Amino acid sequence: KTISFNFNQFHQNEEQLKLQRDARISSNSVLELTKVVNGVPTWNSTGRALYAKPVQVWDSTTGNVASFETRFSFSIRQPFPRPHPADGLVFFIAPPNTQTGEGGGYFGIYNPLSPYPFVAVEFDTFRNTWDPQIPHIGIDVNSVISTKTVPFTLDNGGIANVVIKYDASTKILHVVLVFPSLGTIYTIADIVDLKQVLPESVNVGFSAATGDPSGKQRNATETHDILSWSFSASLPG
Amino acid sequence: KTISFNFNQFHQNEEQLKLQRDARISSNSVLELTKVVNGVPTWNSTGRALYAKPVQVWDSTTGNVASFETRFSFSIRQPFPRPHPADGLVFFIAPPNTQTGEGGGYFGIYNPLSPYPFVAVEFDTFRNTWDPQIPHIGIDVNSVISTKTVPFTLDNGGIANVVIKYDASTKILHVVLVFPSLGTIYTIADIVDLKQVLPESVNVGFSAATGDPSGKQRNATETHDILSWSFSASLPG
Ligand SMILES: *[C@@H]1O[C@H](CO)[C@@H](O[C@@H]2O[C@H](CO)[C@@H](O)[C@H](O)[C@H]2NC(C)=O)[C@H](O[C@@H]2O[C@@H](C)[C@@H](O)[C@@H](O)[C@@H]2O)[C@H]1NC(C)=O
Ligand SMILES: *[C@@H]1O[C@H](CO)[C@@H](O[C@@H]2O[C@H](CO)[C@@H](O)[C@H](O)[C@H]2NC(C)=O)[C@H](O[C@@H]2O[C@@H](C)[C@@H](O)[C@@H](O)[C@@H]2O)[C@H]1NC(C)=O
Ligand SMILES: *[C@@H]1O[C@H](CO)[C@@H](O[C@@H]2O[C@H](CO)[C@@H](O)[C@H](O)[C@H]2NC(C)=O)[C@H](O[C@@H]2O[C@@H](C)[C@@H](O)[C@@H](O)[C@@H]2O)[C@H]1NC(C)=O
Ligand SMILES: *[C@@H]1O[C@H](CO)[C@@H](O[C@H]2O[C@H](CO)[C@@H](O)[C@H](O)[C@H]2NC(C)=O)[C@H](O[C@@H]2O[C@@H](C)[C@@H](O)[C@@H](O)[C@@H]2O)[C@H]1NC(C)=O
Ligand SMILES: OC[C@H]1O[C@H](O[C@H]2[C@@H](O)[C@@H](CO)O[C@@H](O[C@H]3[C@H](O)[C@@H](O)[C@@H](O)O[C@@H]3CO)[C@@H]2O)[C@H](O)[C@@H](O)[C@H]1O
Ligand SMILES: OC[C@H]1O[C@H](O[C@H]2[C@@H](O)[C@@H](CO)O[C@@H](O[C@H]3[C@H](O)[C@@H](O)[C@@H](O)O[C@@H]3CO)[C@@H]2O)[C@H](O)[C@@H](O)[C@H]1O
Ligand SMILES: [Ca+2]
Ligand SMILES: [Ca+2]
Ligand SMILES: [Mn+2]
Ligand SMILES: [Mn+2]
Repeated sequence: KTISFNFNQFHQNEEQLKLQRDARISSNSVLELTKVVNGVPTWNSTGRALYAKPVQVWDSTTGNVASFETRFSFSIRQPFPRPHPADGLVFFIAPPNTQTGEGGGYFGIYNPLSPYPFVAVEFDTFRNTWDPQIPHIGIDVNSVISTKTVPFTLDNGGIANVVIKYDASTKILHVVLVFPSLGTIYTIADIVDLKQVLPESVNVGFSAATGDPSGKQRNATETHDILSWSFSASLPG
Repeated sequence: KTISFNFNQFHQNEEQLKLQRDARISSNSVLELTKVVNGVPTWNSTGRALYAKPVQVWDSTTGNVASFETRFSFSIRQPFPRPHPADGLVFFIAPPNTQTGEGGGYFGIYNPLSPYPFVAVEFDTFRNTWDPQIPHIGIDVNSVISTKTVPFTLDNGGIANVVIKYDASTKILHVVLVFPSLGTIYTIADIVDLKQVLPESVNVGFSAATGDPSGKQRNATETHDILSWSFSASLPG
C-alpha cells in the first residue's frame, strides 16, 4: 500500500509519536531530542523520537521493496565552540520496539550489547576515532562507521533543510542538506538494499546525543532540534 | 590527477570557454546560451558553451573512472506564457570537438545524422512526444529520452542552484535543483557507467535551445542564462 504522515509542528504530548529518554517537545512547538535546561544544552544527554506506528518497507510475499521520501528541518546550536561540540543527530530506520542504545558517538542507535540492524543518515559534529573531519553527513548501515561521508559547514543555530529519498528500483539512497540562510547545498548518495538489512516492518525516527561523561567535558554539547517532519512511503502490492 | 575551474561570472570572450552558434556573453557578465534581442528571447535559437580544455573521465591503462562535482546557477525567464515556452537547457559531457546538433527538443546535443555519445542533465521546459509532464529534470544517456525524470516548478526569471555529483565507486550520478527564493528542493539520481558510454577524454558544458520554426510558434521561447559555474574532477589513475 502507501502510508504517509506529516507534522508541520509538534504539540506537547504528540499521540502520533513515541518520545524516549531525554526527547521532549518544547512549549513553542519544536522537538528537542537532547536536553536543554533554561535555554542551555547539557551534556550526558540522549533522546529519540519514533513514529508511533510501524511502516512496511518491504513485503516478503511479493518480494517488492518500498520507495520513500522524507523531509525535515533541524537546527543545531553550538553555544560552546571550545573544546568541541558533540555529538550530532541522525534519522534512522530500525526494527520496531527497539530501545535507546549507547549515547555519545553512537547517537543512541547502536547497542554494543544487543546490536539491532538499522539504516541511518547522520549529521556528525564530533570526531570519534572512526570519523573523518567534522561536521559531516554520513550514511550508516548497522554501524556508526559510515559507508560514505561528505563534509559540511554548519549554520550555528540556523535552520537546515534535509531531503532523504530512497528509490527501490535503483537502491539509491540520496540525501540533500541545505542551509537556506547560507545558500549552501550538500549532497550524498549510496547504494543500500533495505530488504537485505531490515525486517519487513520498521520504525522511523530521530535520535541525538550530547557529550558523554567519559569525555570529561561538560562543554561537549549542543542542541538537536527538529522543527518539522514529513514522510511518505510506497510499497506496490 | 585533479582538474578544476571556477567562474563566479563570465567575461567578454573568455580564454577557457568555447562558445558555439548563438551562445554569447552579455556585457553584464551572464552567459546567454540562446538569443535575446533587446531584452526579448527569440525562437529558432541554439547555442552551447564548452570548457576550452578536454577533461579525462577515465584512464584505459588503469581502468579507473573519475568522480566529479559541478555546480552552476542558471535562470530561465519565460516572457510568453501562451502557447508554450521551449525548449530548455542541459549540462553535458561529450567527446571532444563536437559540433552543435539539432535544436528544439534536442537541445543542440543530438545530431540524427552523426550521433556521438553524451551524458546529460536536462531542464526540459517543453513537452515533445517522448517527454513526460514538464518542466522536469532528466538524466539522458546518448538519447534525449531520459532514463529517469522528476517534475519541478520553475521560478520564472528567478535564480536556480544546481549541484551535479558523480561518484565513480558507486556509479551514482545525483543532481540537486534548488530555487532559493521559493525554498523548494528537487532531487534525482541514477546509475551511469561513464567508462561504458564515453571516451577517455571529453568536453563538458551547456547547451540550450528555443522553439523550433517547424512548431510555427514564435512565442515558443525563453531565456537560458548561466550565471556561475564551477567544476572539479578526480582521476585516481
Ligand atoms: C567552555 O565554554 C565556556 C563558554 O564559552 C568557555 O569560557 C569562556 O571562555 C572565553 C574565552 O575562551 C572567555 O572570554 C569567557 O569569559 C568564558 N566564559 C565564561 C564566563 O565561562 C570555556 O573556555 C575555557 O575555559 C574557561 C573556564 C576559561 O578558562 C576560558 O579562558 C577558556 O578559554 C570552555 N572551556 C574549554 C575551552 O574547555
Ligand atoms: C533559423 O535560424 C537559422 C540560422 O540560425 C537560419 O538560417 C540562416 O539564415 C540566414 C538569414 O536568412 C542566412 O544568411 C544563413 O545562410 C542561414 N544559415 C543556416 C544556418 O541555414 C534559418 O533560415 C534562414 O532564415 C529564414 C527566415 C529564411 O530566410 C531562410 O531562407 C534562411 O535559410 C532560420 N529559420 C527561420 C525560418 O527563421
Ligand atoms: C504570443 O505572445 C503574445 C505576447 O504575450 C500574446 O499576446 C498577448 O496576449 C494576451 C492574452 O493572451 C493579451 O492580454 C496581451 O495584451 C497580448 N500582448 C500583446 C501585445 O500581444 C499572444 O496572444 C495571442 O495574440 C494576441 C494578439 C491575442 O489575440 C490573444 O488572444 C492571443 O492568444 C501569443 N500568441 C499565441 C498564444 O499564440
Ligand atoms: C548522566 O546522566 C544520568 C541520568 O541518566 C545520571 O544518573 C542518573 O541515572 C542513574 C542510572 O544510570 C540513576 O541511578 C541515578 O539516580 C541518576 N543520577 C542522577 C543524576 O540523579 C548520571 O549521574 C551520575 O551517575 C549516577 C549513577 C549517579 O552516581 C550520579 O550521582 C552521577 O552524577 C549522569 N552522569 C554525570 C557524569 O553527570
Ligand atoms: O568530549 C565528549 C566525547 O566523549 C567521548 O569521546 C572520547 C574522547 O573524549 C577521549 C579523549 O581521549 O576519551 C574517550 O574515553 C577515554 C576514557 O574515558 C579513558 O578512561 C580511557 O579509556 O581512554 C578513553 C579514550 O581516550 C572518550 O570516549 C565520546 O565517545 C564522544 O562521542 C564525545 O561525547
Ligand atoms: O513550438 C516549439 C516546438 O516545435 C517543435 O515541436 C513539434 C510539435 O510542435 C509538432 C506538433 O505536434 O509539430 C512538429 O512539426 C511538425 C511539422 O511542422 C509538420 O510538417 C509535420 O512533419 O508534423 C510535425 C509534427 O510531428 C514540431 O517539430 C519542436 O520539435 C519542439 O522541440 C519545440 O521547439
Ligand atoms: Ca562522532
Ligand atoms: Ca522537450
Ligand atoms: Mn561519523
Ligand atoms: Mn525531457
